[PDB]
Amino acid sequence: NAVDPFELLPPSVILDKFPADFQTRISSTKWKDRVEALEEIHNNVLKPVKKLAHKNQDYSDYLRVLANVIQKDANVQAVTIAANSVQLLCNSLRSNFTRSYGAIVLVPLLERTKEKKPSVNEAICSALDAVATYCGFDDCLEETLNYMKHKTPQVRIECTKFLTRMLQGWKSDGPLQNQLLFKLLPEVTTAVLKIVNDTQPTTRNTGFECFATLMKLVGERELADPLEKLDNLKKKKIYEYYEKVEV
Amino acid sequence: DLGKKLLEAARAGQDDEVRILMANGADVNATDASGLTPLHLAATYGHLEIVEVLLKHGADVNAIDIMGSTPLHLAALIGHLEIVEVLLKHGADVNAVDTWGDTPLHLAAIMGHLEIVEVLLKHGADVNAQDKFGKTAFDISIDNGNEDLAEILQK
Amino acid sequence: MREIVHIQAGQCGNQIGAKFWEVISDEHGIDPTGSYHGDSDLQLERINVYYNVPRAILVDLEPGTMDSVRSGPFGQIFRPDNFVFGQSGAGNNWAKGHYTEGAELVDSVLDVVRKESESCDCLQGFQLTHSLGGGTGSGMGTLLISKIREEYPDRIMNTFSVVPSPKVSDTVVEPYNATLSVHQLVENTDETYCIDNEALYDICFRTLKLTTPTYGDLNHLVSATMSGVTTCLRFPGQLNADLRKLAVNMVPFPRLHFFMPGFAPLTSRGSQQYRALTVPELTQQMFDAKNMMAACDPRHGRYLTVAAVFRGRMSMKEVDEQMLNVQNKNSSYFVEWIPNNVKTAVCDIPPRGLKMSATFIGNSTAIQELFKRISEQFTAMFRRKAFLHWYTGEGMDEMEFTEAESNMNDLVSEYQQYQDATAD
Amino acid sequence: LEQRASHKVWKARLNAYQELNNLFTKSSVIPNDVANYWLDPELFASYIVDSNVVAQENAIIALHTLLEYISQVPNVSTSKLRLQWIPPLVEKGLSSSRAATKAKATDCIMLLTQSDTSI
Ligand SMILES: Nc1nc2c(ncn2[C@@H]2O[C@H](COP(=O)(O)OP(=O)(O)O)[C@@H](O)[C@H]2O)c(=O)[nH]1
Ligand SMILES: [Mg+2]
Repeated sequence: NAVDPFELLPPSVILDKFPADFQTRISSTKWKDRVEALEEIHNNVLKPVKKLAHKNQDYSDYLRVLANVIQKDANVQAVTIAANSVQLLCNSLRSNFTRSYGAIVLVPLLERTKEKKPSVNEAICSALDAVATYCGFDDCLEETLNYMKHKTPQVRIECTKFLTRMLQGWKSDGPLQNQLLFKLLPEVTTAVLKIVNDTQPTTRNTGFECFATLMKLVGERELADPLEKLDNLKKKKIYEYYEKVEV
Repeated sequence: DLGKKLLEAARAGQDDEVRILMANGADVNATDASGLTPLHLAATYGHLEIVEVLLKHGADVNAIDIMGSTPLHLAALIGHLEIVEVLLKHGADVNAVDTWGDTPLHLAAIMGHLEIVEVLLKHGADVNAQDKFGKTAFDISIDNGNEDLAEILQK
Repeated sequence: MREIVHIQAGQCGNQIGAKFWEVISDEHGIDPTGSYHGDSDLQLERINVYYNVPRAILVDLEPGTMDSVRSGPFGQIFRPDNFVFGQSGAGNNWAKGHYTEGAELVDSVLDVVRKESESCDCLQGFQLTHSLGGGTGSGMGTLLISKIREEYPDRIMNTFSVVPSPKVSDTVVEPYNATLSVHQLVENTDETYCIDNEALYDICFRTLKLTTPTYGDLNHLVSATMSGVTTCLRFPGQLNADLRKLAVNMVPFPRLHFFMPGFAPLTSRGSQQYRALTVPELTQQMFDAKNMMAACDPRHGRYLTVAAVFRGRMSMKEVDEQMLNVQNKNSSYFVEWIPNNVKTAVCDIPPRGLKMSATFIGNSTAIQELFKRISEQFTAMFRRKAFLHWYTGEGMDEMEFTEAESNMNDLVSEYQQYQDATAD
Repeated sequence: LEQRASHKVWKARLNAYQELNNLFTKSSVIPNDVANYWLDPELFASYIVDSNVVAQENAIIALHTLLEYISQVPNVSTSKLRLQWIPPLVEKGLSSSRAATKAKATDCIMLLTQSDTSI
């Protein structure tokens, strides 16, 4: 007995909804112009709907201006309401963000994990979770690693927590020649150890989960090689999470 | 609603447009969401002519809101000495209490409005009045290192 | 660990900031043109710390402040590029300084910070002067701090933050601004000197007998304190030499890094002090709460760590004796579970116009009194929800106030915990 | 080196069999190209008939742990293995007078029997 996708429900189109005074309001110098412009389409145009139009709808003009703010916009509020827009698209339009869409917002989002305001990290991470659950691990696996290597302490801990989030919901079943194994020891492990051996404890402690969520996926015997090279003292922290963690 | 426009004006402080709205018979004691009359709002933000205009048109000088705040509370909190004496002259409740147990004397003492403290005191403020936690205006001066206020409270 | 980048933000920031540069320029023998007319090597021994010309960046949304600095005495010395100023002012709105207007400008400032850091042999850390009840010094300063913290996480962040008091400005939104700013400093700075205007007025009024203190009068006490606490940093010396070592021996718990500064002797603006004090007299200006720049009673709490800086020619033998004395004769006031928590250092070059002086940096749990005052004023204001539409209009959420309120109260509780702690 | 598994002296072959037995515990489930004791099964067919009773038994317990390290995917090449291996295992492992040399040879055949589709 197979199940249904409830997604069969007819789709809705939002392109006609946008107003003429939208592009200039988002591309304005006055912060409240931008905020209201974004906030309007979120509360009026996206939040109501429950399924966007798959057929013949190009959002990669709208999505690249959400990225422009999420990355560069100095107003943390305009970021927050934008990443919640990005999530809504990726959520109400599942199976759309194959590359052009997903990749247009991916590396901007990972840059902005730098934000430490709880509400904002909430919105950015949850949107990263959206682009992941419908594009995992297309571009994110590689680019997530890149930003674990980044200089800002916050982006390290948050992009590593991201790999942890993704890894718990990592999916089967090809052969064991998925993108995770092709780059497992070469890249994933070499980069997770950089987190495990960070100067900060709160950083290191994210690596300890992100390594014990890794062993859970790919066998505590396969990775016993870099386990030995690790401190006996760090080892029992890694094992601590291994015993609690589920994927 | 004409009672809601009179709140917008009395708050933001457009002295002239109060007279316009009141000449259209607006409710002088119109309540907003949280029970705040225009007299509350003008007394918070220091619009002396708007206070005296509303009072002489029959504004409830001792009106409370959803939290038991009278306009004299809010004037003594923010520190509007001009308005405090206008309210008191129009029969304000010098020893009014709000939901947290504070009197206007509590708020003027906490915010360091020594000039308003003395005015309230001379209108028969309760110096020994306590709040929820059990603290008087005198305890606040002891707790807040304000020897200038301790002397003004025992005068 | 050599160079220090200095920043001043807001009106107060640039006022006590410039005053500080006035004081230590003289002490190091620099004229307003930027030329050495001293007569000692101990003056240019560690001039590379604060100078290149000052390593100072001047910041304000208020453009007028620009001129108030340059039209001052040592206003000519500051690098023209290091002036970074906005068009309008923040108007006592922390949200405008932290989220809206101050955020738009903060990039320009970081560009200059980068420029000055770029040409440093080995950076120590940063030094920000600002007021906490304002909109710019508090809102944009704390935003600047975080922005540096993440761009320079391997460096120290050291602030001279001045606390608002009704005795100096009757603006009632200052409790909001200062509470929001303390919520930042406890997470973003390694060490913070708490300059309390309440205490500066109480010293100018009661001890110095000035019936109306001006800013200049309060700023005199501040600039003299700053040169005192930075004496170790600016002259050769074994103890508390660099910013990190200082914080290492001053801050036992990361959140409890709010120092109660105080120094002696207390002088007026250019008055004469006949008979220079003796070593035991200076030492007895430590517990003397009338010398604390923060309005707190050290008697009402316990010292976690203490740094003493004696300036002038005097007996190192006698200073050691007096400090070893005053510690054990008040043994119940110094925490027992941190042995040798008081540290003393001497510098032979005295402060300007005085033969001897002594500055008393202390991590005292009594500082909770200061945060109590701010929180009660904040809560009184916040429970009636006054002036919230200012902050919320600039994109802030009402929740933030609750979090800052709660976070400051956790900070007060923590101080109370370690005060009641026992070694047993 | 590994090529010492066919060295003249017995105690050096005895090492390589222990070295191998570690390899099959400690190496990769997916498996290193160094794990090429499948596509030349003549190697272990030789090792099982070692010409030294002590180094023989150690080759059989290396074959044994090899032959259970191979219960990971994809090893459909167990047909070739039974042909090459159980005749040496039967002829000279079951044959053996040695308690442990025999017991592990039977266990090996077991593991080759369940590699197969049937008996
Ligand atoms: N000690 C001292 N305090 C000041 C000075 N100027 C302002 N303040 C205090 O700082 C607060 C006002 O903030 P201010 O720095 O003027 O606003 P900003 O320009 O937006 O940072 C109030 O608590 C004032 O008492 C000064 O020159 N010296
Ligand atoms: Mg200002």
